[PDB]
Amino acid sequence: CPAPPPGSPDIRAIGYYTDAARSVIDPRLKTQNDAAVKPLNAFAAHVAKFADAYAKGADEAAGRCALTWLDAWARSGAMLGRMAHVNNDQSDYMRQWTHGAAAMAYLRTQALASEQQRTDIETWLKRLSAANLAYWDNPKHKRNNHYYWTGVGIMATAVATRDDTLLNTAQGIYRAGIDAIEPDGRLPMEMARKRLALHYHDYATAPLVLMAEMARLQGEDWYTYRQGALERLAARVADGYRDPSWFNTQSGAVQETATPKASSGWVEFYRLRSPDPMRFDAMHAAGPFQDPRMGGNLTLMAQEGIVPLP
Ligand SMILES: [Cl-]
Repeated sequence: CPAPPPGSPDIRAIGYYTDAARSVIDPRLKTQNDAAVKPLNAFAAHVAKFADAYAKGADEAAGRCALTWLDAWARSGAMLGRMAHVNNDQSDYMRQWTHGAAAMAYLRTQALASEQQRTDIETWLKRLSAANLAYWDNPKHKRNNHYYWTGVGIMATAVATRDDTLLNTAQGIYRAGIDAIEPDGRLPMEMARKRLALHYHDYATAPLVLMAEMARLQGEDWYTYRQGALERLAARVADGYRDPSWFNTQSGAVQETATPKASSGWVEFYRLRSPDPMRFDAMHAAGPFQDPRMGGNLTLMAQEGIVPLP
């Protein structure tokens, strides 16, 4: 268990797209951002690594390691300071994704938390929930996949703290994504991403599925809300990896060639819920899938549950 790394209140991330459709990356700005947000991505990667190790069994030390890291960032007020804006709101997006990773790790490991760790971490996760939610009160902040990703941290915080108010908030974010699906299966704000339209439909599906999967921890079946809409979106994504012609036509751009990876592992859960599970076999075959922003090993969590049994 390495020492908990510094948890600064402040973030200074750098946007890295060159075009209006946020579809072409400036590699210089991407390298700059990677360096600027390295502490945040490293924190996420490690707490997820520790949570995955805990889930293997006979490794409570790993679970406690995640809690030591989370408690250290809670006590330093990590990410609750200045979201510095350079060329866009990348700092806010990083706080959304890192809150999600931290909240997922806490949800997975909290059975081992001490009394002080529970109070420290839950207060911090609720403060991050309020701060990230307040970002979305400005209607100029378009509620695309970033909004659904914000729901990951809010939902994990809601389940871990058994907070019915935060649960209602997260349900609203999930349902906003479901309600945004058009009859043809598209999410218009993701379809506007030109060569990355398929990528962003995949990336928008990921937090929606993860939220519904966390709702199962409270016995709820969120897939019954507008039942079938999420399937239309998920099926478009699976179809698009086989044949991008629909995404090509509807986005106006030939899709970037890519294989499912990382957050695409929402399919590991969703194939267990879909009325047509085998349509997702080709995506499943690209696994296993790991993503710290979604709690770690999605392939294993879909089989063993998000929260390991103590
Ligand atoms: Cl079931």
